[PDB]
Amino acid sequence: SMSVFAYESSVHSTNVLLSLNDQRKKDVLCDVTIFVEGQRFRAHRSVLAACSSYFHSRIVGQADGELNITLPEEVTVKGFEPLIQFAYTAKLILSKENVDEVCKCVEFLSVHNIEESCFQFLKF
Amino acid sequence: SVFAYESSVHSTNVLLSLNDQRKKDVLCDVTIFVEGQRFRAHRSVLAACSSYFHSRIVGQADGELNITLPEEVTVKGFEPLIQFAYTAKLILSKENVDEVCKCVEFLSVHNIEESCFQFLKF
Repeated sequence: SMSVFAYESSVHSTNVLLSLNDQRKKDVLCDVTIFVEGQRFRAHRSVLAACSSYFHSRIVGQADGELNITLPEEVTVKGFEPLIQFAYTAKLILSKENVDEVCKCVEFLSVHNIEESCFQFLKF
Repeated sequence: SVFAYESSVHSTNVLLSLNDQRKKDVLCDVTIFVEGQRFRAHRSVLAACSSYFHSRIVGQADGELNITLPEEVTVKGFEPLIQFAYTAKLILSKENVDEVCKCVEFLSVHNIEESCFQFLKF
């Protein structure tokens, strides 16, 4: 019973994610370092938790300062890098060289599994 | 690119999760005091959305950050904007329109002309 005028922006969530990706790439305002085959990746724990049940479990209730997470040897840079890029851009690209590793990393880090999707194109 | 997937919902889903964290006060890293009332957020999101906050966030220490907004900023005007930041929806009302318009200017590079919404007061 109060008059209201509401705006829903179709660009805002995309624009926030673009800004979070720029922070990640330029290593500013991030708060977690992920070690993958010993190589350093920077991210925001809030975004990793939103995007991966594996990371969420390693992030709940941790200390307030910089956090370090080491992923085990099952996770390669080849399979992980396309996925952190999907988390921050909404776009996932798989190459002939990395498709197997990425599929393995999706299953390892998330509740999803893309093997059966990729399998549908095996014959043509 | 043997396979390429583009998700039209992913950015919305990440923002939904950030909003849930904000409201439940988990995985946040900045407190904002507005008329003394406590709000929680992620400095990364505030810096992405507000030039005022960005200037008060970059280069600060890694631990918890605390920002006190001055008396110019009212809860009435600020709360609809933090809600827009975290949800992409801005609700203007008869009661809040002038204050929200003032806080937009105060906090960001944008402007909303209050004169264009005075019909909310009819």
